Amino acid sequence: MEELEQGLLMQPWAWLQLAENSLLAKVFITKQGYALLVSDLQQVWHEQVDTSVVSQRAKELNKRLTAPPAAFLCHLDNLLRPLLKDATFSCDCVADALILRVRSELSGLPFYWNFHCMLASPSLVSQHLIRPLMGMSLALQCQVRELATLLHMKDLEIQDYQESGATLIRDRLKTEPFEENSFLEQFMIEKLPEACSIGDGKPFVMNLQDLYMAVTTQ
Amino acid sequence: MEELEQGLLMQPWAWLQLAENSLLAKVFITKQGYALLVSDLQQVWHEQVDTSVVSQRAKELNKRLTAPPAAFLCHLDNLLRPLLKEATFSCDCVADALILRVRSELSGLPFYWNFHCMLASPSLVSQHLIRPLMGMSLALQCQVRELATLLHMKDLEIQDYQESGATLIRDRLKTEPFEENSFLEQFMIEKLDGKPFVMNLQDLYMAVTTQ
Amino acid sequence: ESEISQEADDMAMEKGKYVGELRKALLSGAGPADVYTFNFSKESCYFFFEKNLKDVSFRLGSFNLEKVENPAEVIRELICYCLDTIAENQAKNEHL
Amino acid sequence: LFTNEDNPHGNDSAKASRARTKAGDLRDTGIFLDLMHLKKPGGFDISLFYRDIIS
Repeated sequence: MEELEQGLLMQPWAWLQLAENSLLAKVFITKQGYALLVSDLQQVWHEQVDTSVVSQRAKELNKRLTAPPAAFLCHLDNLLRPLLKDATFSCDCVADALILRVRSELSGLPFYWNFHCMLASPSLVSQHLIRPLMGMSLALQCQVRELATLLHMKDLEIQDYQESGATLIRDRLKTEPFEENSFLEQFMIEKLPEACSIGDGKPFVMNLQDLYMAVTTQ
Repeated sequence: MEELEQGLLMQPWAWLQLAENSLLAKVFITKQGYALLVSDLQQVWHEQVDTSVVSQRAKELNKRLTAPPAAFLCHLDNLLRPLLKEATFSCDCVADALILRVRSELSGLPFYWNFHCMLASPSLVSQHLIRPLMGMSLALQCQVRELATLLHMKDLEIQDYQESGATLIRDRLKTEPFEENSFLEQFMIEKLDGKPFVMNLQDLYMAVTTQ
Repeated sequence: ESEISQEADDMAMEKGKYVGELRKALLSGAGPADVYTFNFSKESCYFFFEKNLKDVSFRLGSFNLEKVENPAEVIRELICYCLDTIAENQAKNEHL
Repeated sequence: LFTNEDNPHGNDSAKASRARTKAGDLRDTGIFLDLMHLKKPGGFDISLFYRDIIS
């Protein structure tokens, strides 16, 4: 239906400010229920709903919740964030599934609406939480290396200018060719832990949201 | 448990020859059966099973002799070696019904090779391996950042090589200063089963999954 | 029969190797690349031959031998066969 | 003109510029230059020099 599987796929990485879990997070603004997306290879921690199941978990998952489905379709509709402004968002870590509640709050009453994140619908998960995989390989591992080759071509420009009569004058503009091979050598031992760290979504949502949009588009 | 799974994460990715699907497999056959954690990126083989399943597969496939489960897993750790390029443990490309497709008589009389098989689950796309994958993304992106600032600094160096350079120009080719805006634009827009994933991340995974 | 697939899960050979295994077990000496035990269970009138490969030993097919006495006549036949084939080979030698 | 190659003056820009200036002058004089495609294993590969040096 593409508003919970395709548009959810076209949702940049943005770790919602949970209270307990540091796992991957982002919620999609829909008129057919809030949509999480957590791709981590083989234990789905995903939270996906339609109007019917959000209606059900409104009428039975909370002791006091008279908010109809339209109430939560509006709350999500009156929501612009895969993040949390504090619709109060909180996490009660009862399972590895990302407990991602969107409270009955619309800048006013913090009306009760709590979550036990179910194993979401696999149709909207396996279709577009594995797209990360091949899209990510085929996009990232080629474009990053092509940018490294752009470095290599500019360094070839430096070196052929220098040997052609553009010799170095100062240390500021003294930069001989730098390659990606030694770069990977030094990075995998020095800057790998700095740049292999999912964390709480601090670097996961700035170098990787647009990267992952390129991933899903590819 | 821990050391099997940790060394398995340290075990390099193995592409078992199947030619039907893509097998991103981790093999560490030391104890607790054959810990051949295969993952076709769409259905994981949680094949860390102990030696009991190894014996079950040995006996289900030897119809008048036996293969010792310890020896079975040992020489399967020797049989998977002529497979990462025999008894090719081929498996179907189906992402939800996963059965080993070794369909050939090694005897003249019927015989097959088969491992214990598991199917797809609604919960199989958010456990471990996109954390090292997404760490590879962060590694390549920070490498991009360093390469890019070096691009910009080196291009400002090149501007000095415009006023202080003497390269022969036939006028059939012109080299412009390395731009930055169009550079980022091409990095985003212009330049951009499971086989591509596995042959793209055979080396980068182990080199990044250490974290 | 059927004694072929017993190694198929064991060392994962290919089919038809049992034919050559049997032929070279029958011919003088053991297999050039296959280990065999050469003996005889007079108690049970049974023969067996081995097959080991890839870091584990295993048990190839076997002869369900049948006891037929009077070794004298069969030995006479065998030695007559020997003498006759020597004679024909010598005739080929001299003709060549 | 008979050749498959414009690289000789495709090497130095000064002589190429002088040659094209002279050719333009001869065109002014009314001389019509014509060039033929000649056998070359790497093909003619036009416009290395001769792109607008032809009347």
